[PDB]
Amino acid sequence: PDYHEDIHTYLREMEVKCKPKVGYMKKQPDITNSMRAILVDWLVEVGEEYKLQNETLHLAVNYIDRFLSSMSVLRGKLQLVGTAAMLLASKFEEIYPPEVAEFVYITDDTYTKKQVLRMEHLVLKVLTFDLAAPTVNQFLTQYFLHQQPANCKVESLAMFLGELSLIDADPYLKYLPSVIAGAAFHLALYTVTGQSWPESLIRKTGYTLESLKPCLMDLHQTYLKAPQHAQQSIREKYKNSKYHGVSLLNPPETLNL
Amino acid sequence: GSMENFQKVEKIGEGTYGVVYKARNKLTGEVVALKKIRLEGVPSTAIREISLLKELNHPNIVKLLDVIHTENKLYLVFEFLSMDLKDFMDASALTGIPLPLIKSYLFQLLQGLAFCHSHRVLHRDLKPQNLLINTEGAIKLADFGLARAFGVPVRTYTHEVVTLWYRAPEILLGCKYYSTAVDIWSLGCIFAEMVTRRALFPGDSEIDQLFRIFRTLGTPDEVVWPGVTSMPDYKPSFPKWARQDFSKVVPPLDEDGRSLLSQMLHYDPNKRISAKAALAHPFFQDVTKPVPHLRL
Ligand SMILES: Nc1ncnc2c1ncn2[C@@H]1O[C@H](COP(=O)(O)OP(=O)(O)OP(=O)(O)O)[C@@H](O)[C@H]1O
Ligand SMILES: [Mg+2]
Repeated sequence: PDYHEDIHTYLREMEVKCKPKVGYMKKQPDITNSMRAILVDWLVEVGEEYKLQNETLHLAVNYIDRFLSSMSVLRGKLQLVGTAAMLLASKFEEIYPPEVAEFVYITDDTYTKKQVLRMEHLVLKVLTFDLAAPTVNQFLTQYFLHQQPANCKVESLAMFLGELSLIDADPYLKYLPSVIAGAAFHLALYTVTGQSWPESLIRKTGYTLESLKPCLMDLHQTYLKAPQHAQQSIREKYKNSKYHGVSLLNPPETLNL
Repeated sequence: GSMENFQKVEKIGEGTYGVVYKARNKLTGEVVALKKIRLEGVPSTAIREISLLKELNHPNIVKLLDVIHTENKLYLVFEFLSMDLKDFMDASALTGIPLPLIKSYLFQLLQGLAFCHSHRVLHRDLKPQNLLINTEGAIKLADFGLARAFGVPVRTYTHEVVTLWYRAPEILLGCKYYSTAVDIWSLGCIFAEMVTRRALFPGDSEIDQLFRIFRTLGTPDEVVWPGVTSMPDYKPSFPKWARQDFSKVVPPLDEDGRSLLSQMLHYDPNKRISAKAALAHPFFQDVTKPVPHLRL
């Protein structure tokens, strides 16, 4: 209402300030995009197991990427970073976060409670306690208000596509959350209803299909290739009636862009 | 920023985390408030308080100056303010509070709150004990331990919220969604309390709270608040109190003050005035910022 525009403007400012370093993986001696993809897929599973909000998943990924933007991490410790990130995101975002004991349990006893808690402190120090990061999800829910009329399949499909983007650092680290959300919303709208990025959102965001095209071309390929991806937890998650079974929908063969 | 530079002066309050201390920076002379955390890991309340205060730099929001760590302690270093509004109202027991100061404080509280809301923060514990005043006439929102960053549109958040006397009817009736309007309700209760120096709705239970509100503003029906009779905790057996003369709610208020209070206490959160809109209310046409009339 009175604050929708102010909040959008503020989130557009903060997503630039909260953006991880695009080239960080090249600077990591021991970890790879593939290892990151495995971790994020596991976080999706953890989110499923404990019925966490999508927003929590998106925050944890932001924390991890920001952390890895300045901290070298060995492959054996990557899951510890992810576990602490998810614990922090849950404390920030959830009404009822899982207990620390529960995070210790889902590492399959790889780490101790002390390690998890010490890692929590380290992540907070590295991120300088700056946890209120904008996410793809936060932009998506704003964009959804521009539907004519509202369509649950569009919303769930946009969320699915936004989540798929979390898995693959190449190429998605180069795009801002507001842009990924724009691409996801357009692609979902087009798949379900045949409609396109609405003019009301051009007025809100300043983005056009032209400006969204590079991200949209990438997202379309990710969508087309999703059944073949090594990581499948997101596809499995979005089979659920909670998300209207949207991972069952067929992607469009072409976009006309 | 390290603990060796601070000299503790005296206890100035109690919260979660525990006791709050006044301290002095030995090198700069700056007087600060120190909030100490004993180290389930870092408390969610602390995580939210720190993360949100770091974004919220505004003259009417208490300033978080530093966070000092250790393995086992976490200190939050805040700007020091001399008194809270509750203690100020108690000090004004027989003088009353000058209208120019009530007006100034409300205007400043609305400014701080508008800033919070425009930065997607809900405070959720606005009460006089959490509003701090200084010797230069400022009032500032404090204690963000119960705050949260919200989304557009909101989803369902914690149902505990807001200390009972200041709790909005949409929380009391169990609505799945609440948003910025909950903070405006609290400020409306605080506005009334500045004028009368007694809580507007001093309930002891959720139902007592609701009935106190209903006896003051009338029991809401579908015309005044569409959807109310279908809310989870609405009961058809609720007494249907008439709405009294609104001028009797806070008798000293004049036309403009009454108008503003009535808009802050609208039942329907949609209709309830925003902090941003309230800044332009004619009640503030002559607003100034004088110092408090009493030694703090
Ligand atoms: N920056 C500050 N300067 C001066 N006093 C402060 C400051 N911060 C907090 N206090 C004092 O501490 C008191 C309570 O702390 P706070 O409101 O932060 O936590 P709380 O959990 O709400 O406490 P309680 O639950 O007892 O009301 C306030 O009434 C205030 O007088
Ligand atoms: Mg590498």
